[PDB]
Amino acid sequence: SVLTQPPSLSASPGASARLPCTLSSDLNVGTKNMYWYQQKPGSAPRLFLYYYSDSDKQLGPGVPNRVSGSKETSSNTAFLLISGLQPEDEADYYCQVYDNSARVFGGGTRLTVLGQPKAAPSVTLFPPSSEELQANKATLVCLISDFYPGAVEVAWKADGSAVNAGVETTKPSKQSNNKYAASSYLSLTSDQWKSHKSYSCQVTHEGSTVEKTVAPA
Amino acid sequence: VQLVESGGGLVQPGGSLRLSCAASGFTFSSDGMSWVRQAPGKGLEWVSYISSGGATTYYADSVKGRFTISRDNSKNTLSLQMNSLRGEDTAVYYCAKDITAPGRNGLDSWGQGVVVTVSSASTKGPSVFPLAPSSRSTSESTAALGCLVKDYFPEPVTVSWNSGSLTSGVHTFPAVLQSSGLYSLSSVVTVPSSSLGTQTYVCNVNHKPSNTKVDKRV
Amino acid sequence: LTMNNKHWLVHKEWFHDIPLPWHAGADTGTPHWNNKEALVEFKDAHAKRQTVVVLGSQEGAVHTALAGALEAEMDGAKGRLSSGHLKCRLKMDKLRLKGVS
Amino acid sequence: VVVLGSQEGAVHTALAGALEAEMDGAKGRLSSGHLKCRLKMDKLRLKGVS
Repeated sequence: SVLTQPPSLSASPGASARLPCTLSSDLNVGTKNMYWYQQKPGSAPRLFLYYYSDSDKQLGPGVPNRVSGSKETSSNTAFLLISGLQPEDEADYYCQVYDNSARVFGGGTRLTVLGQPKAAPSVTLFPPSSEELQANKATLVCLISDFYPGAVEVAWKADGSAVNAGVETTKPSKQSNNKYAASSYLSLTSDQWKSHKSYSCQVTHEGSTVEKTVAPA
Repeated sequence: VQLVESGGGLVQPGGSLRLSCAASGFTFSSDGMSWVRQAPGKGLEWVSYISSGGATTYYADSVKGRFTISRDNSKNTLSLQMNSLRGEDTAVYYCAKDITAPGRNGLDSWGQGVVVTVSSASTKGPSVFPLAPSSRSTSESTAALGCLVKDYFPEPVTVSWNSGSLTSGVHTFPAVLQSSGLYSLSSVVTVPSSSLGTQTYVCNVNHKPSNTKVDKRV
Repeated sequence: LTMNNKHWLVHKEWFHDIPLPWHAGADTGTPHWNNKEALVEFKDAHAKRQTVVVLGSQEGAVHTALAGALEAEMDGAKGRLSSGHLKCRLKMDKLRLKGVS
Repeated sequence: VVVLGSQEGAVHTALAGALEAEMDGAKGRLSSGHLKCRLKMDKLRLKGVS
């Protein structure tokens, strides 16, 4: 049983927001109770919407009429709907289901009520310095600042082959000018660092990728 | 309705913690209850459920055999005793009403949660290294240099630049928490390229919990 | 925690907040119990008399509360827990084979 | 194999909340009301008019 949600979505107020929740073939959306939970930064999750059908539903305490739900059986997907969006609606939203003692949560959608012209991320990639290489280690730092809704994906590369080891990336973080910042770290040894001719930090945001490279030369 | 959690804190792989939830504002003895986790920066994960009377208990397979849920309806207290703690159990633990109705369920109300941290290392100082440009993009002679602060245990690390002389263009970033159990942090400043040969660039790192003051020739 | 030939390993904050009568140390004759109200209740006072009864055994209550705890035993006046996870690192340099000749 | 022990305290805490009452002997005395009565005092005469 897997519930799949997009990591982040973004829209402006007055919009009819649509947040999907695809159910794995394990379940059938038309036969399920749908529980949506809202969580804003610094607060606990709140029961946002119960939905089984248009005739069987109940809004959370203090949740406005603009909130609704729906289902589509062809894609086995449930939807959270927000008529006439507003800044207050900016939060994270999680779908949930019951299945034989198991309460299964989706990955969670981070909804961004758009407040800003979607900003271009500014990236910089640093190589290992000298003093640390003589300590037999080599750590590459990739730093991302001043970007639009706090959701980026970073992929590390080396000589064309994607690496998936020694990688740790910070979560996005709001800073001074209400924009977001993050940082990804690639930890290797000195011989690992020299083994490859070229490394690259590959950050994607809203389907457009920025990529910076660094070389031991 | 108020759900107040407690009994958590810093633990080390192995061992046991016991989380407790005091309930008020509603008839506690009539509702099912469940614990739900949220790791730092991650989503929600159901832990275990207990019925109103306590006859039926449920556990996620990621916790089966290690956790056990208890109830005390006369005192309005919910318990979750966790044994053989692993690093996977590092999360915020929420106490929530897991209601049962005629064909309707849900986590009606949530508590503010309590932090549980599983970690192996004890206390550790950082090692500071520079981050020179070595490339010159010359977009209005704007060159960016910094310093990385690697592998320190307690999160408080204060970073200055040129002993407070450098304030314009300073950017200190939030830290990572590595699988080694330690934190790493970086700080970068953007500087005119006309100063590469004139202005001496210096980063000032202070790690108070371990009494380290490291100033590196960035 | 030793109940009656049943033994457990118990956390301190939960043990301090057990709502039952208690006395701190060992005995030297007539220990002084506190919060004796925990196992005795008065009911339905009528103008010259109030009935008072004991609550009964709290065996099942605490045994249910201890569900999932680390268990243990005691005998010989010092025997104790059944738990493992012993990380060892051992060297066999001085360990020779017998009968190679 | 072992016995669990007395469940007196378990049930006594479980019955906390309902309406209950005692007996002695062999006659169940309950404590609850709602007795809707209708009475006629037609032949209820006095004692002291004279």
